[PDB]
Amino acid sequence: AIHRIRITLTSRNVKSLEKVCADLIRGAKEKNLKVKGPVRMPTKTLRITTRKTPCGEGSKTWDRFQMRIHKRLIDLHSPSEIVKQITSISIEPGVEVEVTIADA
Amino acid sequence: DIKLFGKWSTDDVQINDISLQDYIAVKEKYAKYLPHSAGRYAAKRFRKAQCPIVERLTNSMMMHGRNNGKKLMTVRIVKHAFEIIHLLTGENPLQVLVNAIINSGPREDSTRIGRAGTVRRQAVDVSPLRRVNQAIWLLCTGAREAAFRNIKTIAECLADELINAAKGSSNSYAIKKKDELERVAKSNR
Amino acid sequence: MGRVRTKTVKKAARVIIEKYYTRLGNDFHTNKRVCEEIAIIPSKKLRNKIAGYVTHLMKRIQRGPVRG
Amino acid sequence: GHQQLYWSHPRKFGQGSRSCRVCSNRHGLIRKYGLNMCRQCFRQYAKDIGFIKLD
Amino acid sequence: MSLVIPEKFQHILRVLNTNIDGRRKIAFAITAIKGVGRRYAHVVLRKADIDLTKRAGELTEDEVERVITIMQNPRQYKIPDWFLNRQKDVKDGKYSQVLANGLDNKLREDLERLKKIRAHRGLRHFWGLRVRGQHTKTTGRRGRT
Amino acid sequence: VRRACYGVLRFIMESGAKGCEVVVSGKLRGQRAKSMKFVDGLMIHSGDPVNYYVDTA
Amino acid sequence: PGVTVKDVNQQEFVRALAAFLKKSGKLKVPEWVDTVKLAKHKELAPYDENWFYTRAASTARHLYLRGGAGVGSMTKIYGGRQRNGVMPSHFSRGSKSVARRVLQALEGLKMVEKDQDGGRKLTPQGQRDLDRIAGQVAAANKK
Amino acid sequence: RDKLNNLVLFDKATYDKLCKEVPNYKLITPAVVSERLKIRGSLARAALQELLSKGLIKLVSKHRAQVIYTRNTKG
Amino acid sequence: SKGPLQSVQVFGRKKTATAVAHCKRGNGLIKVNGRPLEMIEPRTLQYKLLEPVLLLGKERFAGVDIRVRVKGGGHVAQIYAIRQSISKALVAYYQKYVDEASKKEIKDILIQYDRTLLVADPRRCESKKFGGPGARARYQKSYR
Amino acid sequence: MAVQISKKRKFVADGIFKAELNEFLTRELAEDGYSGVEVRVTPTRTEIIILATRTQN
RNA sequence: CCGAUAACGAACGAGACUCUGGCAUGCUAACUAGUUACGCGACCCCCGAGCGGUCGGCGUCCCCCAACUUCUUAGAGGGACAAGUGGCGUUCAGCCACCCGAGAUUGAGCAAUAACAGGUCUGUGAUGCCCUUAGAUGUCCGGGGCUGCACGCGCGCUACACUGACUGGCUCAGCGUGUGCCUACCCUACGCCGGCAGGCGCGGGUAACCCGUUGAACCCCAUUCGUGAUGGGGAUCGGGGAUUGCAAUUAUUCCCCAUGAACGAGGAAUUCCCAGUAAGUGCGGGUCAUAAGCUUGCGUUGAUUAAGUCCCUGCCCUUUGUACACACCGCC
Ligand SMILES: [Mg+2]
Ligand SMILES: [Mg+2]
Repeated sequence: AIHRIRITLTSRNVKSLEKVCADLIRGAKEKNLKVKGPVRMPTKTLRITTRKTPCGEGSKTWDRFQMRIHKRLIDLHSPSEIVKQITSISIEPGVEVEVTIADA
Repeated sequence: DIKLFGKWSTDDVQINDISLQDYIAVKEKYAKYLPHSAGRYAAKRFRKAQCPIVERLTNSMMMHGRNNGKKLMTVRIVKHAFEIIHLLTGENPLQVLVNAIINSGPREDSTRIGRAGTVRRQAVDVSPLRRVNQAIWLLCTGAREAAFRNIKTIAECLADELINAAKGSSNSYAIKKKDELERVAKSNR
Repeated sequence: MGRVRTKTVKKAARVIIEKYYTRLGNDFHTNKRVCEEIAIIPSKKLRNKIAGYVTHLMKRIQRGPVRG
Repeated sequence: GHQQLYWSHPRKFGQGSRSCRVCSNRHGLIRKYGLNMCRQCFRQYAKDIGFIKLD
Repeated sequence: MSLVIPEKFQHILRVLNTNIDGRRKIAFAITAIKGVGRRYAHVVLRKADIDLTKRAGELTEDEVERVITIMQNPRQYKIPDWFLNRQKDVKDGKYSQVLANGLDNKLREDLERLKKIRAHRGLRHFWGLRVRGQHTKTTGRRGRT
Repeated sequence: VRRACYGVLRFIMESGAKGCEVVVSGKLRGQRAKSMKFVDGLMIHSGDPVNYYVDTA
Repeated sequence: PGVTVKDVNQQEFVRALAAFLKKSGKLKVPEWVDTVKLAKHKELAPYDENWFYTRAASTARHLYLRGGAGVGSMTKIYGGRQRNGVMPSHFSRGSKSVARRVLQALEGLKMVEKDQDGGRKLTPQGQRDLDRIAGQVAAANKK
Repeated sequence: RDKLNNLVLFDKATYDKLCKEVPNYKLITPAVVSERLKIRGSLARAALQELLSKGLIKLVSKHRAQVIYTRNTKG
Repeated sequence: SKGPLQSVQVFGRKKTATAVAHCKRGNGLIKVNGRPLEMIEPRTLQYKLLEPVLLLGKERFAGVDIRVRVKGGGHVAQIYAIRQSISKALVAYYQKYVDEASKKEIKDILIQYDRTLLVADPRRCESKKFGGPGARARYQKSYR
Repeated sequence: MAVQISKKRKFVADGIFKAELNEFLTRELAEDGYSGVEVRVTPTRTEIIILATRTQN
């Protein structure tokens, strides 16, 4: 065996993130695994407001850099063993994966 | 019928001049339970007319820094004051308000850029919409100034300001500045 | 005020109206679906500005000889 | 001097404890998110790091 | 009952070496004594078990002398040690509380104590400048011009 | 500097591009600094599309 | 016609229970009640002599609404505004020994007990009293 | 117009004036009686609720800031 | 006699303050946050919350039981959220369970008195810019 | 766990590594026609691609 | 942009673009989000209600042991275009009002040719030239200084009070952060001690999992005060106690008890501003071992006036005059 895996994907761009979510859950349907839906966690936005000038002379202009971090949770819960059935990651650069057992 | 503040039916009040009949909002369409509505009254020109005048006085009564957002306090002062003028005159408080508004709005003024003798140069009669706006502001300033450093509270000082304005005794600050503006306009004809 | 159509929206409408006169009507919603398959418009906000002008020109071409 | 006083004075905290990872300067440090990067160097490497100007 | 003024009403009392207005509240009249604040006044009357809602002038004379001796003797009437002024005296270490011109000459005594040893605080008190280390670039100019 | 910039600009246009711009700034000729700019083809400067339509070095 | 404390006026309820605790002299009251300030950010001691019965009445009303609140959560509930003199105003929590002792006395009155996790909640007897006082204050308000 | 020096406590010459002519006009509030009888105003709030207990004066508003009273109905 | 599954959940929002009204077929009972409608903090503004029941009568609320929850916003924005939520829940209740002839004759009264009871106010806030202390106010400038 | 670092600081450090590597490849391979760097990172191991015009040097 | 048109074909900028806000009871989902339904509790009822009411009390991903996505989250999509009507307009470009509509002008980012002897060599292993280089202008260490005060100016905070202050109760937010390569320095629930600042042990959280339903402030509801430099104001100053650091004196910060100074709405002038705006009001981040009167963002309450003009200060286009071209701060 009985297995249950929590899979999380954390990236920066929605373009590759929706692609890696779609095809990973698409292979599971061909493998007849029971899959929980994509849990779109709230976005972590890293905001930094730094003065544009490197000297300190001017009209007090600031620069606002925003970094977007998006996380999805996908549960692969088949009644039988799961690990040997899915040993392929098929990932692309820009998205970070993490495999978690049900105990962890 | 709408029972503003729970009482004071608005179907008996009336405006005694047609120039302000269509710009005061005491009518049944603009008869409201409470003078508190965020109806976006500054989105476009000629939209403060349909705003209820009881709400308009509440808006103008918060000024002088310490009171710029507090509307719950302003509504409760208006609630106290309208009950007070009802206790002191025996008629509808709204009828007192309409009498005060008409009798406070100056009907003429003066404004130029060229050489001016005393204040301004040329006399110009005012609009009905400016009549109401100047009336409410003059009443609010009269109440505030009288109540600034005396033991009488805002509800009482606002009460005697509108009561003296409804009758007319040259004691209301609104009618006092009204007569001053009319005299200056007459000189600047 | 501030609703004048630029060269891109106007010229695209003039190109596609007279080439696809048979496929166009006077409805904003109908014409905006026509422009999708006959014109690769990268932005939705561009295509419904174009189609709104497409109906406007169609209302004139139904009466008189437009320059198109 | 010798080994006992060349670096004896404590620098476990404060501005003098922290220097920039690029320009080695002790001013304008952006320590947020563990950047430890210069105020101006951050503007230089923002695009390559992943921070972008959205608004 | 909001009755008329008592016959034995002192419009201005005289406690220690200062007068206190009887036309105000009792807890806000004894604040006029040097050394007594609003917090000190509002706990000594609690420990004297006197009515707060009555004004200062209608206090009976035996109550008044009772309040004086309670405030003059704080250490023996359950007043906390963290409530005094001259806690841990520089002279003798005892925890006292002074409420008269003796406060003024204790301030003078501490002043000449700082001046005699001529500490940094003592010297700046001699010159009339600040002592708590604040800036003198722009402020404090009212007393100079 | 004038000849080298022409060779680089022609090399970029020959390899296939919509446009190219090169700016050389510094102490050219005399003591006082100058900035010589050489632009050809199409070159936008504003908005979002500049992020993925030009390469800047 | 069952009556809940959630169905009455909270200001009238907190006053009614305060007098209830005043008349039943089982509340453990410390020796510095007349001296200390209820909050670090409050300049003066409260006017009412029975302010401890006021705090106990208030916190018993809050424990009915939600539990698990310790000293830190309670002092935030009673927090307010600190003027700081010339500095701009800030938010400062109230006294900790005040909130701790008020809850401590409630174990003696057998109406608040601790949880398996942190914080404390009401006993079934306390839930009985907190709604019984609600019933009498609802009938008094009605008639 | 320099200082009010109002009456913190009553005297006989003003207490009777409170008892006979104050509950006779339409609008009685602690501010109005304080300025009319030159009493303080804290004494005004206390005395008004004393007349409330005597029942010869009717309360209407009862607010922390604006508490309003009135004379009894005649007729 | 005991017909279940007659429930409509309709929410109304105003200035970041969200309130969801759970309407059900039951006796006359109006409660928000588990408290009665009259037992609410802004007693000065209670007439605003009593406006929806005043404009339509208690007969329309007789077979209606509403339980409202508020999970964000401010004091009066809570009021403006709830008063829109109750009316929107009522008209949706009449829209799905009875004929919309009754829905029209209850909707036209609310829309003519205050359209905020049916359409939420779209304005929320604005962002402070780095030229001043506020969204539009700029810092005091000096020349000498 | 506490051994692992938070995602907020992890993605920042990833940008730190990419910028540091890009600068180093620029300085070391300046005359070599270095163009850019791409990182293909997996938990088992990472891989670095040096986009360059003249690979024989 | 339409139209004329010695021009035609173009290019950049503007627009378009990206992000953000507002409607989607439409779709995908959610035990790190909840809502209904059901079953246990716990209490108030009991005259009896009984599907009565309430609970952030517990359960139904403690996988066969509920459903659902409205509320919450975030992706895919729609939706708004001068689209419809009337008037105006060369009836073209477009303009005005209105119905229906969530919205008929949401705010920002980016932002052209050319230029300034504008600012930065004190951001850099960016750097030319000059200077110093061992009694160093390198570097380290100790102390002081950058704080210093007859005075002037600038940005702000606090107030001058009763639309208030004090005391008690009530009762609602959203950004965002939180344990570290070097690098030592985290965010803190709960229990106990103390009056407070604080201390001691259990823990949790590398985080929609814990802090945290961020029980914020303002405001609201009651008390006292009562037109006085008063219970407004807390400046200056004494004594005492803790925390951070190796070091607190020139007081780091915080607490308590003491004093209660000017200040009664401020001349000439002058700043900013049009709708969720000003203003009131607090909360995060940056700085930080210690810390905000600074700044950067967030949230609550929420208006008055105006939908115009070139009068003042300026800007753009055309014509015009010029003895100006370092360009009227010119020339003479
Ligand atoms: Mg006093
Ligand atoms: Mg643009």
